[PDB]
Amino acid sequence: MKLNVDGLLVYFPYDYIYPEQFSYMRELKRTLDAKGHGVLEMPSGTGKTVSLLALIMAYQRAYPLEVTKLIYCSRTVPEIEKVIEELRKLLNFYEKQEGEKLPFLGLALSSRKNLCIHPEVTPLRFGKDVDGKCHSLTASYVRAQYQHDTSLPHCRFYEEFDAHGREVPLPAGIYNLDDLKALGRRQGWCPYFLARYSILHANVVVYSYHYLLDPKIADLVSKELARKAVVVFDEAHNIDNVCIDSMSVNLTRRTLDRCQGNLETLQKTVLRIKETDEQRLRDEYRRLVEGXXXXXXXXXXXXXXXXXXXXXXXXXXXVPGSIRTAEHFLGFLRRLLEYVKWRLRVQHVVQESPPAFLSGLAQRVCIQRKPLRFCAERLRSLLHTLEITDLADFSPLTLLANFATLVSTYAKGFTIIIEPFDDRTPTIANPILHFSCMDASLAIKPVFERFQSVIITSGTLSPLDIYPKILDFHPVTMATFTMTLARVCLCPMIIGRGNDQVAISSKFETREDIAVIRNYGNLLLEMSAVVPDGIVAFFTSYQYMESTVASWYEQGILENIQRNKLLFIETQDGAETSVALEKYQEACENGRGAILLSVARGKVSEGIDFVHHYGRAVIMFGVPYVYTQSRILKARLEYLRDQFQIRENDFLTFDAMRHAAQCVGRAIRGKTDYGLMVFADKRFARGDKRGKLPRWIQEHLTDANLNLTVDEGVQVAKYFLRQMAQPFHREDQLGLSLLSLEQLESEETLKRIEQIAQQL
Amino acid sequence: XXXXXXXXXXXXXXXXXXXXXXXXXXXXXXXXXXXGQVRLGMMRHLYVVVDGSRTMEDQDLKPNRLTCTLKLLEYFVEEYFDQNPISQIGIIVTKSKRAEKLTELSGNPRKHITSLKKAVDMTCHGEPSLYNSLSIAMQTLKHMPGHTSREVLIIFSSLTTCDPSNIYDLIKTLKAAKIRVSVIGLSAEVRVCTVLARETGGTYHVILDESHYKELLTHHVSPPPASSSSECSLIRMGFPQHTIXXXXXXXXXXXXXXXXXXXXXGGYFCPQCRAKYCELPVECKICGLTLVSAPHLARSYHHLFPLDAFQEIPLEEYNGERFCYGCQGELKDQHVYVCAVCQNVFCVDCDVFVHDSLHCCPGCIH
Amino acid sequence: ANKELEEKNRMLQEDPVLFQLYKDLVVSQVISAEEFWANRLXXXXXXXXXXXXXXXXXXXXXXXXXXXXXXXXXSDIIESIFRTYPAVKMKYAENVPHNMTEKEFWTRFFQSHYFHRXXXXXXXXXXXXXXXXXXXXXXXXXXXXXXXXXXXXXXXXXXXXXXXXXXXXXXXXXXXXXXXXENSNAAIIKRFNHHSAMVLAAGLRKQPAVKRAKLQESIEYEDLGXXXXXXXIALNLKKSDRYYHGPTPIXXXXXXTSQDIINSFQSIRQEMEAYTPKLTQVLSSSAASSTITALSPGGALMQXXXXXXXXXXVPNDIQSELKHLYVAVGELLRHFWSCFXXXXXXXXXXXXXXXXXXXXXXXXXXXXXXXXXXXXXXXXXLVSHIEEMLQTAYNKLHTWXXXXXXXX
Ligand code: SF4
Ligand SMILES: [Zn+2]
Ligand SMILES: [Zn+2]
Ligand SMILES: [Zn+2]
Repeated sequence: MKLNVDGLLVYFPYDYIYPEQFSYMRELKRTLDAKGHGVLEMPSGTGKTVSLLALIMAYQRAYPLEVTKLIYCSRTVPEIEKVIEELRKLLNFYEKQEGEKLPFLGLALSSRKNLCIHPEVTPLRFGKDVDGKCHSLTASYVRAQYQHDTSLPHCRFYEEFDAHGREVPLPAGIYNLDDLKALGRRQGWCPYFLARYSILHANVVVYSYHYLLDPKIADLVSKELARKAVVVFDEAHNIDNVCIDSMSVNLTRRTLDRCQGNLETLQKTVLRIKETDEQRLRDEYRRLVEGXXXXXXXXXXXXXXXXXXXXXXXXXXXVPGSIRTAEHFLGFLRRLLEYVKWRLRVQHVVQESPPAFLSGLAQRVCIQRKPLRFCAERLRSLLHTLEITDLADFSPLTLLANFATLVSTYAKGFTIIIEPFDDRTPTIANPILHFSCMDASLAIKPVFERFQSVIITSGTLSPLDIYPKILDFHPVTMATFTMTLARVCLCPMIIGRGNDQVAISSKFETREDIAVIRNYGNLLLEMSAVVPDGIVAFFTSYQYMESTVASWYEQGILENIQRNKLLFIETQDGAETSVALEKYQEACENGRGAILLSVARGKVSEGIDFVHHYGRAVIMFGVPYVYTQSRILKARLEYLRDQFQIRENDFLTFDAMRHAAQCVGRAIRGKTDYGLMVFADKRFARGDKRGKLPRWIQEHLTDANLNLTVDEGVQVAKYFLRQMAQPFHREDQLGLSLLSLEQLESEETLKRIEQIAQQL
Repeated sequence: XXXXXXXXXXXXXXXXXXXXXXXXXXXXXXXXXXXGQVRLGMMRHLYVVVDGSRTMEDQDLKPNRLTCTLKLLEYFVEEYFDQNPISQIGIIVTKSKRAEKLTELSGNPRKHITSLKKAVDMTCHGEPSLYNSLSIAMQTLKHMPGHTSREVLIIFSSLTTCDPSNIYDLIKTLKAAKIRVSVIGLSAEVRVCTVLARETGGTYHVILDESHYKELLTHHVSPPPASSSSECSLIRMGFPQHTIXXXXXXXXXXXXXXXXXXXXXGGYFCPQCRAKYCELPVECKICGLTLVSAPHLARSYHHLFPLDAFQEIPLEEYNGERFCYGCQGELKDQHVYVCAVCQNVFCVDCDVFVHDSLHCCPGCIH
Repeated sequence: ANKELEEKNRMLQEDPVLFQLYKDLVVSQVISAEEFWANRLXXXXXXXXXXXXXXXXXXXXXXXXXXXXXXXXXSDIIESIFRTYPAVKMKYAENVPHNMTEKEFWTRFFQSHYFHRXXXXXXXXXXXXXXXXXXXXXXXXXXXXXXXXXXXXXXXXXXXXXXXXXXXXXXXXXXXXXXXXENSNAAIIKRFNHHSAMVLAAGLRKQPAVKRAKLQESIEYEDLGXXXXXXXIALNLKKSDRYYHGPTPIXXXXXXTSQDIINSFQSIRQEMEAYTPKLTQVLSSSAASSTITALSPGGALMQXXXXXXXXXXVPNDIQSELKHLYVAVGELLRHFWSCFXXXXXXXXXXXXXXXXXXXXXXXXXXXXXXXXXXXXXXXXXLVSHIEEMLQTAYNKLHTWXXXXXXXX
């Protein structure tokens, strides 16, 4: 539908919109006029991906100067597939309207799990083993040995892509992972390296977060592309958690024992290759002395492992010290390994700053700072040198070498915390070593430096006052869009009152209180007896879901929940969860009642979305606090007190509410979807915790619904479902919660859309 | 706990009257009726599937749901045989994951209402079974002839739809067997009944009150319009005259009956097989002919040349015809209703009477 | 197999009137037993057209007691366990005498994995629990998620999954820390996952296509597209005057020439001017006396009607005779007019019509024999209605014969 969004025509790929839609489109015109970042909040009602891709395609169709390339970033591979197919719908609409005058290269991109063909690599199930066999079958040196012989191993895909495939760009076709694999089958190529080679020619690229924010993966979108690039994150609550997962490094005693075995293996390899060859070691010493390890770096496609984990602006251009002879570098890694192993021997929890660890190094095993920076460059050049094949075998030592880089680079923001035993362990032999970071800003800092205008957008983000206060961030637009409705469409209730008038809570900190778990089971039973077609029940921790569903069996509850609906409990297997989800979705459609109870942290509620009739009543059990984790929490909170200015009790409440309202706000797809969404404990009524739920849920949280009983909540659920199971046809929306062609041109509608959207 | 503050007062003498009048006016509503000049399914083997679930015993209605549902089905059988005479009804109670053909497909209200008066006394144990109930309704409704709009009405309450097999192959079969299934639902919307209703061709509805549930069953009394799929055949019909004992039984034919009977002297014959039937209309028990007295075709002629809308105007508005053209009375209220063709004057009583019972404008006859 | 015999018998027993009929037709030498039981298919599909699927609490509906180790006789429970756990089915194939009884076998059935939801080395259900674990590992390893096409693929819902090396939350799955109660609670989780999976699979009897299907389903919105309304074929009647004067035959309606309109308007405008005699003009008394003479029971308008002279002489046993006769001739004409109507122009249906002709002629012989054995008692009670029905069967048979011989 041909929108006027105050400067430009926009072909919306549906012949109807919401008003929330056009408010979002106004504010995103605002963010792309002035080159600034902006944080938006469209709730899950609209097609925010639909709108988002529509306006970015409108700018790229209308302005070939300011915006070169869209980099969408959605976090899970099914969301990659969804965003590609909505882009494909919009191109099909775009080509219905005009004809085959498209040229538009949509492109997904994930990994060698999902773009490899070869029938000996394909039956591997893991990412590192697929990377190892792809490093076996092609390299910089195995490819040359095949190039001057015949029977040496090769893929036939990368070789044929090397033969012809690097001169024909992909003509204007929006490609999924499946379509791209099919084109790799067709002419006979690698679609992995085709996708990476065709990053340069695309207009929309849709990959994951860790393919952009990791400094040791994202070396594939250069500066000149980034100066006119628009990056759009999507579902971006845990950006700070992605950063802290993206730069912290964990060392384990098993990692160090396999590092010792690796060190002996590489010592034997240096001995036998010293018996074999000498001339390329002379060339090694040349390209260390002469250059800065870039001699054979021009032809480097599959010879690249994970790069140096320092950021793009803190790397150096000097010569690697005393390291040069590989015998002495094995001695260097030997010293570093034995010192970190001796440091890990301490049988109490020890927190250090990284300069204290560097001084303990530089005093007690004589290793200085700059040869400890260049350890990543040295191990990558050495491991390229000695022709060795299966790099999965060398996963620990590279880890250790990469750990060395971080210890020798960053200070005052990061923290080296040593644990002799974990929290749920105590006194079992797992001494681990978190080089943990707590600057969230030091991983998105080159993302704001390089890129023009990055757009954090999610359905839930609250409060918006804190994402500039964590990410070292100053946006143009800080927008919240109010859910305008012609029908209530949702009701949140805070069931914080047992049927015995017992205060429902989780104050006990996972050590079971009996009557509260009793009232949780009573809530689940009676809400099962009311709600149709699938109830989703998020607990706090898997130990707590474990303990709760344990004491729902010895206590006589869970058979009654069986009598009403079919349970599908969760486990932390990767395949058992998928089978329980599949049976849960085959039981919401074959008549019976299905109820999926999970944990509000894991992968069950990150990508796997619950649409019109899969979850009607999202039961958020408890307030999700990170309670199991170590002094990483205390140290990140001490950091946010000190060098940012964010309180203890402010950040804990913010984190708990972003997880709770993250897991709740998936139930609703459109305006014609209705989701009961209950919150079950009293703490969600206490003003600060309720104050950090998003605006489109606080708008429909009535003071009567605030602190309901179990049975009052059940009767509100019954009245909700009965008032909201009637024919709510399209003719009930054209006034309020929908807009036609000609309902847009009225300036009264423009006054309405001015009144809907607000800023912070 | 403080509803007592709902009573305001401005002058307090007629202001409590205004609050009471606002409440008494907000405690009532009007129906929504639809008109169509479209083909209707007038021979109509409808087949009622009631729950006998555990959720029938819930007390959301003023008696438990079984009793209210069964009372309105007694009213439903009454009005459906009062309005469509050719058609038939069959009643299945669905109980304990199994389905029970409680009253076979017949066309007289005595047996059905007798069986519902019996079925007040039941137990309602177990979970229902939509598979087996649609299987029994399909099994009887395979072999009715193709011009019959074969319809099933599932008054369905519970949520666990405990089938013993796959119920999407039934919906594909019933899609191909051109049956039509409509579900009236209690307390919720269930996805499977929604797919069943939107795919077989029917309509799904959920219940607020007594009055809304009466409106839904009244909506399913009338013959629903046909798809582009149902056969438009020409059923061979028989019109047997009534025959008393000929001339004081001078060479009569003394029979018992044809379905505890006495000695029948005379009555209704059949023009195909020459049997003896007491009551008309009855499908021929030994021939397959359908026997019609033919006001039973005239009892449902109003569906074919239907009514129109009354132009409803409340105000005074030019009325030089002060009296009701219906029954010659004054219009002491502010609602005047004027027809389309003749454009005479009618009041509210004549409105409800013409549009519900007499089914014709008294002006357009003249 | 002697199935049919047992059916026709069971019926005859339960249905003595039908038995009667069966005798009055087969035993009376009119038709043969095989034909009668052959074309009389009217029964149920199965015991309930299916069974009762295991809803849930198949171990906890009337738990461990047909009144722990109480009695075990409930049919729903044993059939639902027979469907639900095929390991218990194979165990019932094995250890059923052959040295245990249902008391001891079901007492060894309320053991773990089945009633207590445990996981330990135990009695005779241990290998059955191991086979159930192998079935779970076959569903997880030899099988996977079928609709992992665009969602629900929980193993690979992360594009870059690594080991526990370079991460933050690497202490997720711990190879250490295996307790007793914790492993029991994980066992309860696994047994309920398997229990609900077996319920859903027992109630369900035995590529870019699926992926684009799930993508196009989860993307779309019901609001922003097309509507949901099927059609309504417009019935615009052509000739509605055929409805206005309906199936009433044309009465003699000949109003004469329109001169009479003017004459009658003149005479009745003159007539209704001078008016109201009330005493004089209304009734002469002789007309009233003749009217009372007429409405008296021997005059005109008293039609000598509502007489209804009946023949109630020997009621009861003749009524029983006529019940037998109308049941029998109803079955005969049932078969006749059921196969008769459409000619069904082939040789099998014509052969069934010839068998119907033979049954018809012998039916007429048996009806004449029954009339001779019945009506020769006290000389009353015309049975000639049954002879009218059978004479019309005779007539349709000869008329069809002449019609098909014209159609030769
Ligand atoms: S080179 Fe291509 S085909 Fe060979 S393993 Fe790598 S991705 Fe697979
Ligand atoms: Zn007949
Ligand atoms: Zn009129
Ligand atoms: Zn009137």
